Amino acid sequence: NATANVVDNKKRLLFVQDSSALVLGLVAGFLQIESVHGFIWFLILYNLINVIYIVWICQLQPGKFYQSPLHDIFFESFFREITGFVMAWTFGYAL
Amino acid sequence: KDLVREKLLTIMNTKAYTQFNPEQLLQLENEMKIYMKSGDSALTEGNYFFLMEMLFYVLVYRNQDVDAQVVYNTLRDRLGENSYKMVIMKATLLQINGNDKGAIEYLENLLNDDLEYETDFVTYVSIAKKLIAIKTTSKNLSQESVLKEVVALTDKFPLDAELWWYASEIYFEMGQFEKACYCLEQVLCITPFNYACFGRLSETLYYEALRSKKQTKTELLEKALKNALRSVELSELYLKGWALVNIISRELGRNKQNDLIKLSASKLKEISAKSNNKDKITAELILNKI
Amino acid sequence: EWAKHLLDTKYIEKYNIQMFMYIVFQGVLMYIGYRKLNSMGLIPNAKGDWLPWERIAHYNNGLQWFSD
Amino acid sequence: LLDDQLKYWVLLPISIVMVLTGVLKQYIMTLITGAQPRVKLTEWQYLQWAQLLIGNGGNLSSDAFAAKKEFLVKDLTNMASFIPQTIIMWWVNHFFAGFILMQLPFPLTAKFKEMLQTGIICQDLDVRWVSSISWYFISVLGLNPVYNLIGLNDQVDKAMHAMANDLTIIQHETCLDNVEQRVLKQYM
Amino acid sequence: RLTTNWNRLINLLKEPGRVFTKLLALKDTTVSDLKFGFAKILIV
Amino acid sequence: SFVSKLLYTVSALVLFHSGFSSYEFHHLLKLNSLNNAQGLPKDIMYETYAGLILFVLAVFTSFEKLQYLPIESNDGKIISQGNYLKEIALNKATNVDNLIGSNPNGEIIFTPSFVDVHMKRKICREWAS
Ligand SMILES: [C][C][C][C][C][C][C][C]C(=O)O[C]([C]OC(=O)[C][C][C][C][C][C][C])[C]OP([O])(=O)O[C][C]N([C])([C])[C]
Repeated sequence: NATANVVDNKKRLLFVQDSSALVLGLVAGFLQIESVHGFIWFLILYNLINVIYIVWICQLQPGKFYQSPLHDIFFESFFREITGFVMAWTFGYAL
Repeated sequence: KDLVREKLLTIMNTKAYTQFNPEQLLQLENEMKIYMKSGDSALTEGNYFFLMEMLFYVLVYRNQDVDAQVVYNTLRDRLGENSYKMVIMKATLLQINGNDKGAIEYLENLLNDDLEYETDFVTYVSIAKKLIAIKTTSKNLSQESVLKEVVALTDKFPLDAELWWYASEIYFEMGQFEKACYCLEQVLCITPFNYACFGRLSETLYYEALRSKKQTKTELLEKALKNALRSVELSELYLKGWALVNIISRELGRNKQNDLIKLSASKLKEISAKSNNKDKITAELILNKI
Repeated sequence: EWAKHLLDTKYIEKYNIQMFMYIVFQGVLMYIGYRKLNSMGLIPNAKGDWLPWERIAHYNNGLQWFSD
Repeated sequence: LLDDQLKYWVLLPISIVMVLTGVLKQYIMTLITGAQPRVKLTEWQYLQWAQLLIGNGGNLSSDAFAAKKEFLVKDLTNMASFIPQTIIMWWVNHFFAGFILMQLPFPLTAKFKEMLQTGIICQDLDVRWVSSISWYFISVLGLNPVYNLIGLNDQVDKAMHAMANDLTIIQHETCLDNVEQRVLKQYM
Repeated sequence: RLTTNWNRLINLLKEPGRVFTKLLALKDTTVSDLKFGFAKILIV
Repeated sequence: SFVSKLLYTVSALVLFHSGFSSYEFHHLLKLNSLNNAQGLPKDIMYETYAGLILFVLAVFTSFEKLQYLPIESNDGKIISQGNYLKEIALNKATNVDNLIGSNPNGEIIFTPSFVDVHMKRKICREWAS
C-alpha cells in the first residue's frame, strides 16, 4: 500500500518544527514574557506555524504525504518541542 | 547543478549504464567529468568513489582504457584490492588490458579461499557471478552456463534474484516457456513489490498461450490478466502493464473486458500524453494501430 | 521499450525445447507514575504550596507608632 | 537580587560541554558500534527463505503455493545513560557550587527549591531562583532539537520444520483472483 | 538606534586584542565598588 | 545567494540587533531604578517580531519544487510534478519513477554482470571503436 518515502518528508517536517521551537522562546525571552503568558504564546504561535506548514509546503492535502496527518503534524513530537521551547525561553530570559 | 547528481545516482543504483547505446554512453562519459570536477559540493566521499568506479567501468566499456588504469590507480588508495568491487574491477582490468584469460585462475582459488567467510557472503556471491561471466566467454557459448548457475545457485545462494532472473531470461530466449514462470515467481517471492516482474510474468504466460489449445489458451490469458492487474495496482503510468492488459482484453473483447479496454485506453492515452518522453511513441502506436 | 512492444504486438510461433482495554491499561500506566513518584513531594494541593499567594491583613491602617 | 555578569562563564561553557560530549558520544558509539563455513550461512539463508515465504512470498503465489512446500520440507527435512550524565553532574557540582545563576520564568513548588538551590543555605530566598545545576536539569531535556539541527543521526531445524508442516493449509491468500475488483474499485 | 550602535561597534572595531575584548575578563575596582553600592560617604 | 540564505542572514542580524537593544533597555531599568534609590518598548517589540517572521519565511522558502532530468534523453525537458514533498502511496511513487525512463528494481532486471561481459566484448567490434 505505502512505501518507505514517508521517512523523508517526515524528516523535513521534523526539521521545520525543530527550527521553529528555538526562535520561539528565544523571542519570548527577549521580550521577558512571564510564566503562563509564555505557554499560551507558545501554543498559539506553534499551532499557527503548523497550520501555515499545512497550507504552504503541503499543498492543502495532508493526506498523500502522511498517513493520519492530524496525528503526525500536531500531536506527534509535541512533548519533544515544548521542552526545547522551555530551554530556549530560559536561555533568553537570562539575558 | 545538482540535478545532474540526481541523474548520475539514479543511473548508479539502477546500473542503467549497462544497457546504454554507444552514443548515449559516450554522452554519459563526456558529461560525467565536467560535473565530477566542477560540482564537488554536497557530495559525500562514498558517492565520490562510487562515481569514480562508474567512470572506470564506462572507460572499460569505451574504446580507450589508459584512463581506466589511471582511475584504478587513483581508487586503489582506500581499501586496497581486497574489497569485492576492487577484485571484480581488477579482474576485468586484467581481462581487457591484454585480452588474456589468466585472471580467472587468480580469481578461482580466491573463491576457494572465501569459503571460510573472511568477507561477507555478497562478496563471493558477486565473485561467483563474475567468474560465470568469464567462463561463458572462455567457452564461447552453450546452454551449460545455465547448468553452471544452477549448480552454483541451488546449494549455495537461493535468495539472489539476479541469478533466477538470468535463468528465466535464458529459458524465455529459446528454451521452455514454463520454467520461466517458476523463476519469475521466485523473483516475485524475494522482492514483493517488484512491478516489472509481474509484466514479465504476464508476457511469458501470453507467449505460452499463443501456441496452446483453446481451453489452455483461455486459462493462460485469464492468468495473464490476473497477473497484469497487479502491475496496474503497483504503478499507474507503467507502460507495459497497461499495454499488455489492453492487448489481451482486445484479444478477448468481452463486455467486462470491454470495460477494461475503455479504462486501459484512457490510461494509455494518459501515458502517451507528452509528460512522458519516448514512451509515448510505443504507446500511441499500439493505441492507433489496432 | 519499443523492442518488446514490437515483438509482443505481432505474432510469433517459434520455440526450441531442446479496544478500550488498551486505553484503560495505558491509563493505569499513566497513573502509576503520578501515584508512586510524582506524588512524593512534587504536586500541589498541600497547604505549603499556596503560601506565596496569601495576603497580609493590613493590621493598623490608620496609625503610625513612631518611637525611639 | 542583583547578579553580576556570571551568566556568561556558567551558561556558555555548560552548553558547549554538553554539545561537545554529545558529539563525542555519537562518534564513540559509531566506532565501537555498541558462520565461518559456507554451510552455516547457507543454512541461515535457507531459514530466512522459509521465513520470507511464510510472511513475504506467501501472498501472491496463488498457483505456486502447493508446489513449494514439498521442496521446502524435503530440503529442510544503561552504560550510555549512566556514564556521561554522572560525569557531567560531577563536573558541575565541582566547578559551579554556592552560586545563584538566574531566575526561571515559571514558578516551581518548594520541593524544587530543595532540589535546585543546594549551593545556598538560606531559608526564604524563593523557589524561582536557582543554582547552576538547574541549567543542566533543563539542558538534558531540551538539547534534542539542537542535536538534530547541528546534524546527527541514529535444534534449529526441528522448529522451522514444524512451522513448515504448520503452514501447509494455514492461509492460501485470496490474491490474483480478486485483483480485477480492486483495480475497478479505484482508477475511476 | 542602528546608526549609534553600528558607529559604536565601528569605533571599537580595532584594538589579539579582539579576543581579549571578547573575553570581558580583563580591571579598575572603583567602578566595581560604585556599581554594587559599596562606595559611600558616612557623615558623622 | 537566493532567498533562503539571504533571509537567514538578515534574520540573524535583525534578531541580534533587537536582542542587544533589549539588553540595553532592560539593564538600565534596574540600574536606573537603583540610581533613584528604588524609584523603547513598542519599536523594539515590532522589530523583534519582524525578525521572527523573517526567520519563519526563511525556513519556509528553503523548499523548492522537485524538478528532474530524464535518464534516457539528453535535452533538458524538466519533468516537474509541481510538488514539494514525496508521495506515500506506492502508485504515485512508482509513477514519478516511471516518468523518468528508469526502473527502481535495477540490477534484478538488467542483471548487470552478464550483459556487462557480453557487451564489453561486443563494444570492440562496433563502429565507434
Ligand atoms: C515543569 C514545567 C513547569 C510548569 C510550572 C507551571 C507553570 C504555569 C503556572 O505558573 O501556573 C501556576 C503554577 O503554580 C504551581 O506551582 C502549581 C502547579 C500546578 C500544575 C500542577 C500539574 C499537575 C499556578 O497557576 P496560578 O494562577 O494559581 O498562579 C498565579 C498566576 N501566575 C503568576 C502563575 C501567572
